[PDB]
Amino acid sequence: SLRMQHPVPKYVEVNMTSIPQGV
Amino acid sequence: THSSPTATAWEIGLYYELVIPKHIYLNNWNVVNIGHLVKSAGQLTHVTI
Amino acid sequence: QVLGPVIDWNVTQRAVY
Ligand SMILES: *[C@@H]1O[C@H](CO)[C@@H](O[C@@H]2O[C@H](CO)[C@@H](O)[C@H](O)[C@H]2NC(C)=O)[C@H](O)[C@H]1NC(C)=O
Ligand SMILES: *[C@@H]1O[C@H](CO)[C@@H](O[C@@H]2O[C@H](CO)[C@@H](O)[C@H](O)[C@H]2NC(C)=O)[C@H](O)[C@H]1NC(C)=O
Repeated sequence: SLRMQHPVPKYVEVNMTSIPQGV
Repeated sequence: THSSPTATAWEIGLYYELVIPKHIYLNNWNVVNIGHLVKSAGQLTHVTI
Repeated sequence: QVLGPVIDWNVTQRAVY
């Protein structure tokens, strides 16, 4: 007997935008 | 000013203050300063305009 | 007396892959 856990790929989309002058 | 059992009379003094506008502004936003972090000669520093 | 850093609030410039 030998139980194991194999990792399987995935992903989450992340958009980013700027803030001119930090305002 | 007069008080009978069948008749009365009163006077009231009202004073009004009317603001006359010069300009009216309708579409407005509030500013929120966030700034920027800077790591300098070991020290972390928050910088703002 | 050295020149110091520059900041311009550009996110794209600081992307790490
Ligand atoms: C969120 O965006 C990700 C991008 O990583 C989407 O991932 C894709 O999903 C499909 C299945 O519908 C896969 O066939 C693709 O290979 C994935 N693309 C990749 C890894 O670039 C994901 O579907 C999106 N999620 C939602 C809930 O819309
Ligand atoms: C913000 O940063 C990005 C990345 O440094 C700049 O976009 C690049 O602009 C040059 C031309 O100046 C192009 O040759 C590159 O292909 C661009 N790279 C990418 C990933 O788009 C951008 O010009 C900077 N400034 C502003 C105001 O957005």
